[PDB]
Amino acid sequence: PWVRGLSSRISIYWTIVKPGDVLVINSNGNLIAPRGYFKMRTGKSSIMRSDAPID
Amino acid sequence: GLFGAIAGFIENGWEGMIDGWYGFRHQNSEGTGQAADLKSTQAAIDQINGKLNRVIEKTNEKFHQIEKEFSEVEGRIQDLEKYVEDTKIDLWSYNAELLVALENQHTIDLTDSEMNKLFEKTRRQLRENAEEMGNGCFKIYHKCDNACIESIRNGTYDHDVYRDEALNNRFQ
Ligand SMILES: *[C@@H]1O[C@H](CO)[C@@H](O[C@@H]2O[C@H](CO)[C@@H](O[C@@H]3O[C@H](CO)[C@@H](O)[C@H](O)[C@@H]3O)[C@H](O)[C@H]2NC(C)=O)[C@H](O)[C@H]1NC(C)=O
Ligand SMILES: *[C@@H]1O[C@H](CO)[C@@H](O[C@@H]2O[C@H](CO)[C@@H](O)[C@H](O)[C@H]2NC(C)=O)[C@H](O)[C@H]1NC(C)=O
Repeated sequence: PWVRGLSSRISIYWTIVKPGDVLVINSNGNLIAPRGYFKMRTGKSSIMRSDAPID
Repeated sequence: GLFGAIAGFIENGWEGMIDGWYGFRHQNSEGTGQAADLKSTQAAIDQINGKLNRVIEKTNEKFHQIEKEFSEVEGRIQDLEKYVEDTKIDLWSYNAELLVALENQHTIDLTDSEMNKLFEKTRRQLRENAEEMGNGCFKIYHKCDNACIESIRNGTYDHDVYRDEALNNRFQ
């Protein structure tokens, strides 16, 4: 279905690369390349769905 | 409670004792007055303190908690997510409702003990010179001034001094 002009879509995937591992991307059409990597801290962070004003 | 002083052999309680939780009321040759007994009003408040303090520290700090509300129908993985939490919840609620119910019953019975404790502290001091009427009241069997009432309440009564005076009033 039509959305913002288009009826095409993109489907989003992820892949984690471990230290010492290696990424290898391979395609012959339809790739939405990444540009780099996000860092991966891991700790007590999280998300909430509110509507209440921050004070 | 268990010991059956409060709401028991002590008809009811003094709404006009405002410096303590347990105490004495006299009628003597010199008139009519009242004092709190502190030692016992402390030890009753001191357990409740600990007890409260014990009930409190305690706060669930973990760990990236799972999502709990849901904006789709997803069947199984969700069905579990909810049932995990739904179940947990019922547990704590019980876990709670038991604690309060338990604690109280005890808080109520320990405060009762403290009274009966102070009743028997007195009884043993007045070794022979009085008799329990059973409404939480003694009938001392001699003449006792404000200086002798206040000497009973501050631990320093001397059964032997008013001994002879006591026995004649009882028996003859
Ligand atoms: C296959 O059929 C579907 C519909 O079943 C087609 O999608 C429809 O495409 C039309 C033509 O662009 C869309 O019309 C648009 O209407 C919006 C209304 O707000 C307006 O902004 C535009 O001016 C435009 O005319 C329509 O939205 C869309 N329908 C649905 C349900 O998404 C599709 O084009 C067909 N594809 C092929 C290859 O035949
Ligand atoms: C606890 O209170 C009593 C009752 O009033 C106090 O009695 C005094 O005791 C001394 C002898 O120990 C006497 O000089 C007087 O009869 C009392 N003085 C006053 C001002 O009332 C007493 O201070 C306390 N008991 C003890 C053993 O220290």
